[PDB]
Formats: sequence, structure tokens, C-alpha cells
Amino acid sequence: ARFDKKETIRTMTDTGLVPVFCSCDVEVAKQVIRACYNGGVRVFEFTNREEAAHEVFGAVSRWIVEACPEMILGVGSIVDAPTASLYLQSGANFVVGPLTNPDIAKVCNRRLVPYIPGCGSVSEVGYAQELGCDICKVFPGDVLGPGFVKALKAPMPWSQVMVTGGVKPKEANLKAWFDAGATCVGMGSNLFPPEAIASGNWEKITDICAQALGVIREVR
Repeated sequence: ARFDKKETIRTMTDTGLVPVFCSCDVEVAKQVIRACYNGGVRVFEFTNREEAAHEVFGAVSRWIVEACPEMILGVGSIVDAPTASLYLQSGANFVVGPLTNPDIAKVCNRRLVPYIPGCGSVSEVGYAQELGCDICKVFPGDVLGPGFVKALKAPMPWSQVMVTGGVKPKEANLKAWFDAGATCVGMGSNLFPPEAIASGNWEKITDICAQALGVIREVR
């Protein structure tokens, strides 16, 4: 359907896992979303990386209302404000990017749509917060590491961080990030082995998602 900022933040916080998938093929995207939904995933991020990716997103967005009615769909890899506006027109419930662009914050704030900008320093986290961003994306996480989140959260306990990059659906990796204070994690390649997609092994996608979500749940 369409979910307001309150539900999106809460659902992201509670599940703690945001799959990150390409906008390649509409039919492949539907299957990945179906497999993730069955695994318990309720927030899903499409990336704006292929040509006319917003057209794939629009098709999936209209289909997902009946197919996976509790899935909250959002867009990632956004670096400019007009493209963020375009996906808001297409039904995006949250906007994520690898960097921070204040113009995007302005356009997202105008519709109370959560903007999750990429941050790579404690100052960048703070400026994003000043812009009204409730969740900041620590990116790339493998570069900054769990210690970055732990160090930031001590003087800035209000901070809520999504970690993306270098997160794995393994218990030792997930424990490290959530013990450090992460609110949710984003994952792409590690949630969908390219082998499993190519052969249509969707139950494998469901299982990895379920297992990762289960580890997050007992960590919390």
C-alpha cells in the first residue's frame, strides 16, 4: 500500500534487516521479494543502478500491494533530489543513498518520507541528524567497522544507524554489529547468492533471510 514514516522506522527497527537488490528484471525482482517476504522480511530496498530502474520499481510497486501487502518498499543509491522525488511519485516509502545530499533531505522531509543518507564520519552522522534524518547509513561498514558504531553511540546515544557493506548473514558478524549498537543492517550479495537466483532456488533465499532475521531477533 503505502506506509508512513512511523511504521517504516518501526518496521526497520524491529526486523533489523534491509535486503538490497538490483532493479534489473521485473519478474526476477518479484521472485526475490516473494522469497524475502516468506522469510519474514518486511522492508526491501531497490537500488537505482540500471537504466530506467524507476520503471522496474514502478511495476513492482503496483504489484506488491496485493502480492506482499506488508512489504515496505524503498529505493537506494540516490545522489540527487529530483530522482528521490521521482521514486516518491512511484511509491517509495524510504530513500537511501551512499552519501549525504541535503537537497534530498529537503525533498523527503516535505512528505515526511524517511531519508537514510550514507555517512562515513561522526560529523557526517551529526549533520544528517541536523537535517532531520532519524536513521543514518554507516557506509561502507566493512571500512569503518563495528567499533565506529560503538564509539559514536557513547556520546551520541540517540543515534540510529543502518550498517551497509561488509555485513554477512552469519551469527558472529551480526552479533558484532548489533552488539555495537546498529539498529538495522543492509545486505545485497550475501542475502542472494548469484547461484541461487540464476537457478531459481528461491527457498534458499527464504532460508538465508529467515536465518539472519532469527539471529537478529535473539540478539535483541
